[PDB]
Amino acid sequence: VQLVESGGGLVQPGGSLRLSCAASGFNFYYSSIHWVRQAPGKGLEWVASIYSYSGSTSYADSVKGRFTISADTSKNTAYLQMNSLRAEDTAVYYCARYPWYWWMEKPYLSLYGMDYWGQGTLVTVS
Amino acid sequence: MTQSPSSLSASVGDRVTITCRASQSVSSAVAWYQQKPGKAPKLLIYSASSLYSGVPSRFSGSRSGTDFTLTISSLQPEDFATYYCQQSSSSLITFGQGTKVEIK
Amino acid sequence: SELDQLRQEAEQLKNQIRDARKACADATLSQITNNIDPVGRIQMRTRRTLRGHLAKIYAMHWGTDSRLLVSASQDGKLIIWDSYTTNKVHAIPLRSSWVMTCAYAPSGNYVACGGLDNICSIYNLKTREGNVRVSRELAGHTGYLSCCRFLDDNQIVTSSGDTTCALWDIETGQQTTTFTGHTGDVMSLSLAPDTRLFVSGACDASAKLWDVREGMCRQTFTGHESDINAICFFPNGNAFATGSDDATCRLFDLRADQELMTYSHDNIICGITSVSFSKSGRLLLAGYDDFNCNVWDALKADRAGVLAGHDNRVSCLGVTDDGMAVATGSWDSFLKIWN
Amino acid sequence: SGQCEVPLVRTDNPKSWYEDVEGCGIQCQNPLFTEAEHQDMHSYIAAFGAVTGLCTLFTLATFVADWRNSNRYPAVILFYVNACFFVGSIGWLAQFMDGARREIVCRADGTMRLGEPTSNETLSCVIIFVIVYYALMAGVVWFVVLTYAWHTSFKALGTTYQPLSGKTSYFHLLTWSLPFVLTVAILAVAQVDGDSVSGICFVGYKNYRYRAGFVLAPIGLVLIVGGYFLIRGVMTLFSIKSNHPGLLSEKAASKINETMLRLGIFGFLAFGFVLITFSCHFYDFFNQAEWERSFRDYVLCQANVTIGLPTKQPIPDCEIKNRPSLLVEKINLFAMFGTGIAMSTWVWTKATLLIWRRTWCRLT
Amino acid sequence: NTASIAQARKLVEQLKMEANIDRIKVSKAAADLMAYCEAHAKEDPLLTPVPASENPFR
Amino acid sequence: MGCTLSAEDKAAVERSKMIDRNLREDGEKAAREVKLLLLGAGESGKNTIVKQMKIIHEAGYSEEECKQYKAVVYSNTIQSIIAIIRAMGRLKIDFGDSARADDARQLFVLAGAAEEGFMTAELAGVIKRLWKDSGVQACFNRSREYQLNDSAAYYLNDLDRIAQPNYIPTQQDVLRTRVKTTGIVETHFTFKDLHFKMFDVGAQRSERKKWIHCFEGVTAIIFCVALSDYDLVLAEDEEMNRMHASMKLFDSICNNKWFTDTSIILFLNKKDLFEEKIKKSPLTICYPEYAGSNTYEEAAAYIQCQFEDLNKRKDTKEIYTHFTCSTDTKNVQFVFDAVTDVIIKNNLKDCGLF
Ligand SMILES: C[C@H](CC[C@@H]1OC1(C)C)[C@H]1CC[C@H]2[C@@H]3CC=C4C[C@@H](O)CC[C@]4(C)[C@H]3CC[C@]12C
Repeated sequence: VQLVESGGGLVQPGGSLRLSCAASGFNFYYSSIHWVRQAPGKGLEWVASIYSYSGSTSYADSVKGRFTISADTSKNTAYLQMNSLRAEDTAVYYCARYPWYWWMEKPYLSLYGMDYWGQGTLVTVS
Repeated sequence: MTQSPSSLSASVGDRVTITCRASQSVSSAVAWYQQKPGKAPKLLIYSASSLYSGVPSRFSGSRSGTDFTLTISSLQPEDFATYYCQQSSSSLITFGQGTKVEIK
Repeated sequence: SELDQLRQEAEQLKNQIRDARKACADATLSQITNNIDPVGRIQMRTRRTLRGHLAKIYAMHWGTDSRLLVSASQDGKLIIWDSYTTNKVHAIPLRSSWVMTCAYAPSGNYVACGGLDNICSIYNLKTREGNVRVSRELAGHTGYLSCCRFLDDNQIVTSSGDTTCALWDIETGQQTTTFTGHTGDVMSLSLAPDTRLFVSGACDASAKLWDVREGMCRQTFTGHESDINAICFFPNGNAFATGSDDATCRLFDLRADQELMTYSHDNIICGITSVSFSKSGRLLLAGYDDFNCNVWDALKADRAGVLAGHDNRVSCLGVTDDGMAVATGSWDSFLKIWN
Repeated sequence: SGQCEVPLVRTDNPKSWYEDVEGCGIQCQNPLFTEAEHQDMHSYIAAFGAVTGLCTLFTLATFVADWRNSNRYPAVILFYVNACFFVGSIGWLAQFMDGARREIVCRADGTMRLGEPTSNETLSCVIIFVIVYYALMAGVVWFVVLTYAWHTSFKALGTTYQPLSGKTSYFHLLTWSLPFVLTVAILAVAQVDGDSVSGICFVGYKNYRYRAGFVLAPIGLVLIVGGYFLIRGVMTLFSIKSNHPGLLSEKAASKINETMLRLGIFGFLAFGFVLITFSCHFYDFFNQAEWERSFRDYVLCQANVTIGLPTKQPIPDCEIKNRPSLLVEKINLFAMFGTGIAMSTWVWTKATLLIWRRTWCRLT
Repeated sequence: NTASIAQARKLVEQLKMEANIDRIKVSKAAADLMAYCEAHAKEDPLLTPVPASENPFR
Repeated sequence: MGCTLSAEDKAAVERSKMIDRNLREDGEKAAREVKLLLLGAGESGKNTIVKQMKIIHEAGYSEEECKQYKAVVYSNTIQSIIAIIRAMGRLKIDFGDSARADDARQLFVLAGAAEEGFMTAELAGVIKRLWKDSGVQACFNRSREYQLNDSAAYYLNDLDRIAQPNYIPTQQDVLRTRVKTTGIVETHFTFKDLHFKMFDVGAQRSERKKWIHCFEGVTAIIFCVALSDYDLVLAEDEEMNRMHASMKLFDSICNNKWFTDTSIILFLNKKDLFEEKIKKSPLTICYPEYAGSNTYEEAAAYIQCQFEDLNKRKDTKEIYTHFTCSTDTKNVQFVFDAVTDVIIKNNLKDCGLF
C-alpha cells in the first residue's frame, strides 16, 4: 500500500505554499504522520509530526513555531504551510507513517519506526 | 537529545558493524534505515531487535545498555546505499549523521 | 438440543476432513521411494565429554553459531559450555531448583530458563557490570511451563500446563497473545525457520499448527493413540515430525494436510523423549527408555543404529545449526557429542 | 675326579657348592624328610587353596552382578581384599603342574635359585614370589584401610552429614604405592632362594636376619593400629545404646547389635591369626640354632654314616638329636588360608541370599 | 450447561473455519520432499566422513 | 607445551577452574539437606501441620530484603497499570477524557517502561493523571472479565507514599504482595541440628503423570489423611467416599516404579473432632464389614491397618503412623526419629552390613 505527494517548486523567500501528502491503504486516525526534509550533500533532519489521536502536535528543534500542519479526518490527507524562509530551505521533502498506539486498529505487537514512505516532493528558493 | 554514529565503509563478502551511542539513557525505541541515493528511505529494524517482514535475514540489531549496533553478516553486492539510525523514545524526533558503503 | 445438532455437524465435518484425506491420497511415499539408493553403515564416536554436573540433566540447547551449548541441571544450576575448547565458560544459580527447559538466543545475548513453579526467567550476559544479573521475569500461567523458544531478541513464545501457549514481549512482562484450543496438556513445541509458524503437541494425540501473528488455530493433526512428547520441524518449512510413548513417530506435511509414514522397529516398546532432524532432511535422531539412540532414514523408513553410550535413560538431544555435530544429554549427569 | 656323597649333587660349576670339599654341589630339596611328606603338604595346600578359591569366587560373583549399583563407599574395599588374595591363592596352585616342583625352583645343575641373573638362570622363580608378596602386602594394607574407613564412617554417624568423600584416591594411591616400595625393598636383597617342602620360593635358610623384621613386623604394626581402630570404632558405635538424639529404632538396634557382635567375632579371630604366626617363629627362634647345629652334625654324618661301617652291620644311618617340626608349618599355612576365609564371612549375610536366588532363578 | 454449549459453539466454529482448506496430492509434495532431500545431500558432515581440516571435532 | 594458547588461556582455563571450585563446593548444601515430599487430601490439615513444623519466623520487614520487595512492589504497580491500559485498549470504543493528551502521554511511559530501578517523577506524574481519569475505573470494574491482578486498586490510590524517593514499604504491603496462587510452596527449616526442606502440591492438574519422576532421589514422602472424611461428601461424583480416592492415589504412589526404596510417613491430623463425632456418626457409614466393635480407640487402629495393608508385594517400605497433636514438638521429634531411622538404614545399607 502506497502514498503520494504534491506541491513542489520555488517562490521568493518569506511566503508560504500548500504542501500535500496523501496516505492510502489503511486507517488514518490510528496512526501519526511525520514530515522530514533532506538537503543535497547533507544528512536527514526532522521537520514535523502530526498526531491524529489528540492533535497536540509539535515541530522541530529550530524551525518550530513558524510552520503550520493540518490533516483531515475524512479525506485522510495532510497539508503543510511554511512561512519564514531562509537559505537552507532548498530541500527534498518526505512524509511517513508512524503507528504510535498499536492496539486500537487491531490488538497487535509494538512497532518503533517510520513504517511506510513516499517518494517526496522538492522545494527551493532563489 | 543527540547521538553519535561511526562513519566507515565496507567491502564485498564481509560482515560489517555499525555502532550508535545516544546522549542520555534512552529507552528501547530505536529504528534503522537504508537509503539508496536520491531514492526512498527503507526500514531495516524497528524496536532495535526485530527486522521488518520481507527484508532478508542477514541483518540483526543488538542492544547493550545505552549502545546500539547494526550487524550485517555476509552481505550481497546489491547493498550499496547509506544507512541511518533513529531515536524515537520521546515526542521529539531525530536522526543520525549516517554512513555509506563503497568498495576499493 | 442444539449442542447435539452442532456435534452431529462436527462429526460429519470430521467425516468431510477424513473424506478429503482419503480423496487426496493417491500413493504413499514407500513405493515411490522403492528405487532410492541406501546410504549404508554410519558410525558416530563421542568426540568430547562433559562431566561438570551433579544431578540429572533435563534439557539442553544449541546456539546459532555452533560455538556455545546451554544445559540445565536439576540442582538449581544452569551451565553453558564452549564446544571446541570444552571449558565451563559460565554457570549460574537460580532461586528455584526445578527447571525443565531452556532456550538460547539467535543473537547470542539472552538465555531463558523455566520450570515447575509457573514462572519464566530471562538473563543477560553482555553487561558492563562484569557479572550476570537477574534481568527479567515472566508470570501469569497456572500450570507448569513445558518448553520455551526464542523467535527474536524481544518476543518469546512459551507453552503452559493449562493446555495453552502464549507470545510475550520481555520489556513489558505481559503476554501479547494467548493460544487456546488444545484439550490435553501441551508437552513440547517448535517453530518454523522463517519465524512465522509454530506447532504445539499435547498429551491428547493431536498436533496444532499455529500462525504466530493471527492467533487462530490454523491446522489440526489427529491420528495418534497416546501422548506426543517430541516435536521437530523440517528445514524447508513444509513437513513436521512427531513422536509418542511406543516409538510411533509419524511424519506430517503442512502443505498437503495428511499423514506420511509411521515408524516402528519390532523390538521396541519404550517411550520417546525428543526428536531432531539434520540439514539434509533424510535423518531422524531419537532416543528411547532402553538407553538407545538410532538414526532413522526419512525415505528408506528403517535403520537401527547404535550409539547407546548412556547408563541412565536418555533425556534430550539436538542437532547443530550447520549440521556438523549432534549433542546428547541423559540422566547420567553427563553431556556427550557425536559426529 | 673325587668322590660325591649322597646329599651332595654332581655339578660342573664352583659358583654354588657346599664349600667344605670341592667337586660336588648341593640339591634343591630339604633332605631331612621323605617324599611322602611332600605329598602330604602338597595335598593340604591344594585342598585349602581350592576352598579359598571357591569362597573368593563366591564373594566376587555377587560384586560383578551389582557392580553398576555398588561402585561406592567402603564396601568396594571389601571387594578388594579377596581380589588381592585370589591372585595369591591360585599362585599357590602352582603345584601339580608339568614340572613346577623343580623347574621353577631348581637350576640347570641342581642347587636352588640364588636369585642372580649373572649365572644364566632364567627369571622363572622371582615371578611367583613377587605376585604372592604383592598379594599378601596388598591384602594387609587394604585390610587396615578398611578399618580406617569403618572408624571414620562410624565416627561420622551424625546421621545425615559428612561422608568423607574427597580422600578415596589418596588411599588407592597409598595402597598401590606401598607394595611397590616393599617389592623393591625386598628386591634390594635379591639373593632369594627356594623352599621344596612348601614349593614357594623365599629367603631364610641361612638368613633369618634379613627375613625377620622387614617381612613380618609391618603385619604386627597393622595388627596394633587395626585393633586400635576396631576398639575405638566399637566404643564410638556403642553410644547409640545411650542415644543422645532420642529413644528410637529398636528394629535398627537389633541390626546394629548383630553387626556389633559381627565386628567383635571378626576382631577376635583377626587378633589370634597373626600371633599364631608369631608363635611359629617363636618356636623357630630357639630351634633354628639347634637345627643348623644338627645340620652341621648331619653333614659330618654324611661321612660318619659310612665311617664306622664294617661288613657285619645292617643298612646304616646316624642318630640325630632333634628332627624338624614336620607339622607346625601347617599352623601358619592354615592361618593365611584362615585370613583368606575371614573376608568371605562378610558376604555370608542374611541379605545376599535374596539377590543370589534372584540371579539364579532368572535363568534356571 | 450453557458454558458447555458456549465452548461447543467455539469448537464447531473452529471446525467450520478449518472446513475449507485447499489440499494438494501427496505424490506431488512427496516428490518435492525428495527434491529437497537430493538438493542438500552433498554438504552435510553427518553423511560423509570429513578430514581434520574441515571437521573441528578431531 | 604451548605459549600463545596460555595468554588467552590465563583468562579461559582460570575461569573454568575458578567456576569448577565455585561449583564443587555445593556439597555443603547438596548432601547435608534431606528432601521431604508432602502429599494428601486435607488442605487445612496440611497448612496447620506445615505451620507447626515450621519454626515461627518473622522475616518480612528485614533491611536486607528491603530493595527486593521494593522492586516487587514497583514491578506489580507498572504491570497492573500496563495491564489496565491494555484492557482500556481492548475496550472497543475509546474512553478517555476531554483533553485526550492523557492517553497519548501514557505512551511516553509505556515506551518508558524499560527500567528496573528507582521510579521516575514522570511516571508518577502521568499515573496521577491516569487514575484521576474516570475511564480507567469504568473499565477496571469491568476488568474482571479479562486477566487482572487483584492488588490493583490499593497502590493507585496510595501512589503518593510510592512517589516519595528512598521510601521503605511495611510488612502489610509485602504480605499483600507475597500471596501466590499455584506452584511450589517450598519451605525449609533446621531442627535438631539437621536441615530439612519441604515441598508441596496444590492440585495443579487433574491427575499426576509426568512431574513425579522429577522427585526421584527423595529420602522420605509424607502422606496426610484427615480421618474424619468417610462421611464428608466427595462433591464431584455420586460416590460420597472421599477416603477411597485418597486411598487409590496412595496405592498408585506405593506401586510407582520410581518409588521402590523411598519410605513413607503417614499422618492422621483430624482425630480430635472425630473423637466427639464418633458418637453421632460411628463406623456405620465407612465400611459395613467391621463387625469387631463400635468405639473409637480400636476402630481407629483398624482403619489404620486397613489403610496400611494396601502395600502390594513390598516388605522394604517402612510405613510409619502417627495421630494428632496439640503441641507438635513431640510430633516433629517423632518425624525426626523416623527420618533418622531411614537415613541410618540407608547408611548401613551403603556400608554393606544390612
Ligand atoms: C607364613 C607365610 C604365609 C602366610 C602369611 O603369614 C600370613 C600373612 C598368614 C610364608 C611366606 C614365606 C614363608 C617362609 C619362607 C622362608 C622360610 C625360611 C626357613 O628357614 C623356615 C620357613 C620360612 C620362615 C617360611 C615359613 C612360611 C612363610 C613365612
